[PDB]
Amino acid sequence: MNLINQKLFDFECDAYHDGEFTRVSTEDILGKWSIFFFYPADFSFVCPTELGDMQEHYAHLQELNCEVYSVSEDSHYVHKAWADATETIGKIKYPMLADPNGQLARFFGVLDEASGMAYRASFIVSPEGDIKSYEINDMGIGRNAEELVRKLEASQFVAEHGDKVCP
Amino acid sequence: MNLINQKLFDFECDAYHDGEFTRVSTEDILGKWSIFFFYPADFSFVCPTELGDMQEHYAHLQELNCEVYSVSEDSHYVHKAWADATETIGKIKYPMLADPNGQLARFFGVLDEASGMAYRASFIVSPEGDIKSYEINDMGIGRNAEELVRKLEASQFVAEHGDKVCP
Amino acid sequence: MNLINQKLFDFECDAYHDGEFTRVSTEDILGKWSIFFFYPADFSFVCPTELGDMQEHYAHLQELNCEVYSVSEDSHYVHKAWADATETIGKIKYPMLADPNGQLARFFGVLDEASGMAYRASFIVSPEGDIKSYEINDMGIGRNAEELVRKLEASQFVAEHGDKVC
Amino acid sequence: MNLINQKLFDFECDAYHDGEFTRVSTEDILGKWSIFFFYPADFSFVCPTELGDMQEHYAHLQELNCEVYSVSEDSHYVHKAWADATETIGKIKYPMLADPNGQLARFFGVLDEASGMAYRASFIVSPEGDIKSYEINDMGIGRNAEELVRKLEASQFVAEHGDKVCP
Amino acid sequence: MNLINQKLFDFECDAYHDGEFTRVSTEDILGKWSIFFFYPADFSFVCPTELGDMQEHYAHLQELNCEVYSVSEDSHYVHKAWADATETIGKIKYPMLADPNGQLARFFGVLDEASGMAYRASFIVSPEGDIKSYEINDMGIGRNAEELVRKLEASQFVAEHGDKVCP
Amino acid sequence: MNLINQKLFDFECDAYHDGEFTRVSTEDILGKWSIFFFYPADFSFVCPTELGDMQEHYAHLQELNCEVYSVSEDSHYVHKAWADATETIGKIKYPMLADPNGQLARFFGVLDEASGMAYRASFIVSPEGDIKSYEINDMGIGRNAEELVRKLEASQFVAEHGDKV
Amino acid sequence: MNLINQKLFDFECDAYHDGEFTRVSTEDILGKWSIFFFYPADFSFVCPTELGDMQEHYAHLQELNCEVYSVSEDSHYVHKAWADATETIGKIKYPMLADPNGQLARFFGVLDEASGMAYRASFIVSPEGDIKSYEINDMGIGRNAEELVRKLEASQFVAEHGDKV
Amino acid sequence: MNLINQKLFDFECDAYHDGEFTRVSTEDILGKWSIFFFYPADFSFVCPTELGDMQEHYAHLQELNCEVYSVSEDSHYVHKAWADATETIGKIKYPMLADPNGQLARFFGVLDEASGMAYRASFIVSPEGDIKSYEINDMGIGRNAEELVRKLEASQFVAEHGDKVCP
Amino acid sequence: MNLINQKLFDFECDAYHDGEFTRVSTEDILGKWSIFFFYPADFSFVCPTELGDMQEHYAHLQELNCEVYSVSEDSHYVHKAWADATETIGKIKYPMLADPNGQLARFFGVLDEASGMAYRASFIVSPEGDIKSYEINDMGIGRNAEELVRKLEASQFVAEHGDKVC
Amino acid sequence: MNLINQKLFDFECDAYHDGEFTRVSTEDILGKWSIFFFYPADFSFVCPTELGDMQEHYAHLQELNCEVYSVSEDSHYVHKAWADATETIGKIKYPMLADPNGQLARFFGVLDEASGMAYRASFIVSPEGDIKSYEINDMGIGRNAEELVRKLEASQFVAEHGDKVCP
Repeated sequence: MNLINQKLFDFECDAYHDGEFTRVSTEDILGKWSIFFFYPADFSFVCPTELGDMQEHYAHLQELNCEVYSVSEDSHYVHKAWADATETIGKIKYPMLADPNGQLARFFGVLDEASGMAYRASFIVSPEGDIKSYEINDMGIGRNAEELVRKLEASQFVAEHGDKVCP
Repeated sequence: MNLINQKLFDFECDAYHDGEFTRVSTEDILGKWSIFFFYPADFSFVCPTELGDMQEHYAHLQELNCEVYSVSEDSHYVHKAWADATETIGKIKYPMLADPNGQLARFFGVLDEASGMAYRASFIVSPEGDIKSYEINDMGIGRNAEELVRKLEASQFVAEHGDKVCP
Repeated sequence: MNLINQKLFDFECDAYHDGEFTRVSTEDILGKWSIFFFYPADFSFVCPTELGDMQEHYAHLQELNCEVYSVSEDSHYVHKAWADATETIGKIKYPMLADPNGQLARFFGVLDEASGMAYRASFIVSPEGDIKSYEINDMGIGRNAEELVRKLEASQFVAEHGDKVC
Repeated sequence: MNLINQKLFDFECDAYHDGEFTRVSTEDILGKWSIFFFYPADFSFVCPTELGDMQEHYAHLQELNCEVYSVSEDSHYVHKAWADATETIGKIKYPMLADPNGQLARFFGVLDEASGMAYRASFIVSPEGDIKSYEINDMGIGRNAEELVRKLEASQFVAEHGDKVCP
Repeated sequence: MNLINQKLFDFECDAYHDGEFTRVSTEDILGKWSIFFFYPADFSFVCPTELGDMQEHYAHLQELNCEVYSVSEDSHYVHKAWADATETIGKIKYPMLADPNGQLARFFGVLDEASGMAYRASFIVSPEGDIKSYEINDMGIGRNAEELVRKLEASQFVAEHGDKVCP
Repeated sequence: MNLINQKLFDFECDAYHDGEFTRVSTEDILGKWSIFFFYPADFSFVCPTELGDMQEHYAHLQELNCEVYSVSEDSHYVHKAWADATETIGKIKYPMLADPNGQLARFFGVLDEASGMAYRASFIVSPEGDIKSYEINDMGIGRNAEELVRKLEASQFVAEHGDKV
Repeated sequence: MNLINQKLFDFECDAYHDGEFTRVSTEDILGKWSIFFFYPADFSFVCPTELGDMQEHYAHLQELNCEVYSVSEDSHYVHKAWADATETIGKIKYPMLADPNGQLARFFGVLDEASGMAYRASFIVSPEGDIKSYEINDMGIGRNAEELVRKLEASQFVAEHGDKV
Repeated sequence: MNLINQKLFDFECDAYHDGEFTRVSTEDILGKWSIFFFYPADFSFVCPTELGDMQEHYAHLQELNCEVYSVSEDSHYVHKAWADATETIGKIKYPMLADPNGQLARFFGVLDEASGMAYRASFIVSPEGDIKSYEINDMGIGRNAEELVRKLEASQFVAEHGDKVCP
Repeated sequence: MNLINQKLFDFECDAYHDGEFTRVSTEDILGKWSIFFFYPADFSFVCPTELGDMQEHYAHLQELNCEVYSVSEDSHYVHKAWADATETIGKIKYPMLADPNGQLARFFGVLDEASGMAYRASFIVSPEGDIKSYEINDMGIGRNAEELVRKLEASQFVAEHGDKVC
Repeated sequence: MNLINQKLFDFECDAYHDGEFTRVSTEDILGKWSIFFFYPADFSFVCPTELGDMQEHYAHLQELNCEVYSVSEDSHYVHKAWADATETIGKIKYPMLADPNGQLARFFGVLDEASGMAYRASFIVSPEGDIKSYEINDMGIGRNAEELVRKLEASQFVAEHGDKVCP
């Protein structure tokens, strides 16, 4: 009942990336580290703050050879309008994945079947596609981007050196 | 494999109606005739024209004791923004049902599991909750509101008089 | 649950077509646009007007490269008799499929098991056999032949200009 | 795999009887002897001399307390038109049952699934409902009405004669 | 439920034929037309007029290239003894198949499991082995040998000029 | 699958008994010792010898409070015919049960499915319905009535005498 | 469940045979007529009489090309002990098969699950392995060796003489 | 797989006890401590020193309120004969349970299905019927009666002062 | 697949708590906020710092009406020994649950069957027993006790002001 | 339901052996006699005199070509700490296997699922891998190392002596 050391399934979906639409697949994720950033709904109040704080640390994540994929059950059409409507989302340089069919949310197991929306979940995945650490929060419980960056550095530190030791 | 004379299941969902949110359920539909108007996606190009033409005939449908429920796999949050963004949607006086979990689309059987979006489907339902006639079109094949009004009048004509005859 | 982008199954079928019996199969239907016009029963009062309306629009559908196939649970024998009895049916030029098996009605999912008669349903099908746009009416609710033509014109337009790119 | 001494299932069907449509059920059939006369198709290029032959002896069967029920997969609508077209069926006085849903044909096990038409089958049923003797022929192999009358007369002969019948 | 156009299964069985015992198989039946004449019991208090009546028409059935096969759940020992006891059975020239294991009666669906005896049934079968027409009568309801000949002639003339009646 | 100390199942069947047809049921058999004497077919060569040899010991079996029931897959009509056609069979006084539906043969597990004929099997059964001792022989292997009478006496002796050495 | 004309299954087992232990298998039994003589328990009262009565007819059975195999759920160790403890059992010359695992009793369907003891059952088996004729008796019902010898002679007579009347 | 703290199933069986036959049941075993001493065969060429050795310690086991139950797949007839043949078995005063039906051996899981004999196994059981400790040895691997007594004393002193070692 | 808004199952459990053995059950856990702090193994180098960090924040979590429950697959005997051996563990005031059954690890879905050891996971649970917010780290990736406190503070805030109405 | 003459399944586990961690597998175990010594828990308030008693006789077992493998559900980490804490385990020279995932305990069927701890169980296994004799005790019922040595000595005695052993 956990996804630690589980490979990403084969998938393809629409995305929104720097003012235009693209098609992201499993092949595009391999090679770099990756953070899947699930969130409940577009045109919401709490979500923009979480996405906006992930943008601030996106350059630092880029520096650590890590891509960011924000995921919602909204379509790629809706993401574009959300970027136009709110300046916080317009500042987002990372790719915003669309998941209307729910393949991702169901694979990662973060879909609320009643609401039809993804939980506030985050997943750190290695370049080989293995899930290394993750977090699930219920709606209303906001996240901390700094901690999410720390986990990635911590996991990269263990990936490079086989035998970790305390100071 | 058809829904003629099938009762509506018990359900409850969020809606967008005259600039504010409400909760529509199966009880709210009973008593009047009803047209469920499924469409693929908000912030789209073809959809507004179909919804805008349903608005033009909404007063005439109101006159025939019939409510209109537009359905999409988008959230009620997204419908509000779509009304603000585009004047055609802002003119819509009828309730726009949200179906992110897909309960409606799956019940009526109009969900494309690949796309995660509803087909261009329309359903005419009697006041007792029985499905009387319906239409499913694939994406890109637009609808005609006039024909959809004709079917409702035609079905109401048969509902009132038990033995129909040709001229 | 819906039938969109489902291909026609393999089937053979007896039909009355323009004063003569023939055998239609899936191969004869493929290669050109198809309209499947289901209707409840021969020798009824409400059916003739629908089938007649399609014949008025049939020559136009021939130009649009589309064949019409009327279908009901009656035998082919009954179609010939119905054509001889009434002028409306007698002028029908398109083929009249017979489905006493219910194989078509059941495939299209449009049979009323209680009555053993098909609903007033219309299916638009592409040359590849893919079901593209349809409607299902209860008994008593008639159809509008002009709408079928507009839907076929519309669904053809999309097929030419892939996925509504215009 | 035979129906001897099997009671009729409770059913209801439309019928053309004496220039008018009437519903027939087991209630109506029970209490009197009954012949169920199945045949392939109305408006057949094959001459319906079988139905005519049953009419010739129908008065005989009336006086033996036996009603005749012809059955095919055609509708009651098709029966009426057949009577109006040909004099042979026009003179039919016994009820003509319609079995478009296969209800009766399937119960008796006389439906050819491939053509959707009943075989040339005759069943003699008692007032109590028990099937006493029957006959099943392929399409093209015609029947003899006088033979059916003989079987009825014979089955009645035994029906009365309980005692001193190889007890 | 319906044995029309069903091929004869593979079997062998004992039989009494014109004073001696033989072994009849499915192979021996194919090539000519065949009438399977089932009956309930040898040494029956009910005089076997049915069997004697078939004998009167046997010479005629031979000229129509058809063999007669009487069938009963009695043994072949009993068939011979029954012929030696009564003239009617002593004049029988067609083979009398014994079915103590019930393989024929069960295949044709004519066995009464309670009594362990065959119903008064008659099956007409083609040279290819296809069952073309049949009748099943309750115990005590006699048959008409003439009518079986009529059915065979009808079946044969349809076989001679099949699928070409009224161009 | 030894079938010993299994109770006789509930049934009814037709029989030919001393120039008359009768309906024998389980309740008629119960209350007294019984021997079910299965045989393959009426109007055969070996069967009458065996059945005749049982009739010679029938009066003794009756004195020992035991009834005989001969059983085959032939009907009761055939039993009557075989009785007044053959002298040996006409002399028999015990009930000749018919088993055309094969209920007795199947329950005793003595039916040859190929033939649809019972094997040459003899079953001793107590008054309580309990199957006590039996034999099953192939076709062509004749039986000995004396031996069967001996086995009844042994069964009855054991029934009465408990704690015997 | 009549078991006639069923072939003997493939097995091996221990046995005590004339003052010595042996391993008997199916292949040793095949090629000649055989009688499997089941009995409930060693060191009992009725069993030795029956086994002794078989030894009196063993030389004849041997002349008729038939071997006897007595069988019980007792081990081969117990057979040896019973042989040199009892005079009747010491005199026996045929193989005494042991069936502690119950494979023979279960296959012949002759095991009483309550006791874990075989019934008094005798099975005649042809050289080809085919079970031809048998009897199954309850505990306390003794057998007759003469009758069993007669049934062998009958079985052998039928085997040779085809189309006999 | 593990019989620790499993209650004795309900059973009755024959047994040899000090010159006479008795009937031992589960009821008779409860109330006192119990040792079930399984062994492969009576009249074994392997001298039954194991059984004789248990007898030497029997008087001691009686004073510890424990009964000894030797178990074997041999009958009770054989138990008596084996006692009359050899002094070691003739000096046995504890009951010798016969298990020809294998119910005990199968329950304890000690039967060798191939040979049909019990392994050299010993089970210690409480007055409540709970299996407290046991051993299972292959054929040819002998046992030590002293060590079984040690196990019982250990089990009893734990039972006397249970769940209160080192407060 | 996730465990959000799933109630604690009924269970009993041995624990070492502040220099003494006790028996914790579901009833003792309910009625106040719970943090379940899973960790791989006693007598390891990476675990002490995490458990020690929680003890530093434990008094603050007591004020917030939240109890901490450390869990691993070790026995209760091993927890006492680990407390005696190292000072970091010796100062632990919160109860240390033992899970040699794996009943907790399996319920929380956080056991590594290969190693038979729990992942570095933290579960926040409400007084009603509903799981509210959690995280699952692979072996080797440590945690931040401050974040757990912020999440508990955050999840409590929502619980007071129903469904984020502020 | 017993393990006599069952081969060890192929496995691998961590172990504390002679002041260091080493992996152990069937490869390492095969080729020599083996004793698997299961015990409930490290750091038990119960004195581990059993492990000490095995060490006292370990040199004896070394010279009989037999390695000792102690097993519990504790980790290898816990074994090392137990050796550093108490002198009794500090003197242990034989390998101490760790079974935190229950792999070994479940195979031998000696795991108490309710406590998650192995019973006081001892298994004697041959160089070929076959389990020759074993012992299972409840918690609290202690063992005797000298008895285990005796069983090994006995099982080896038979192992060599193939011929003239009740063949």
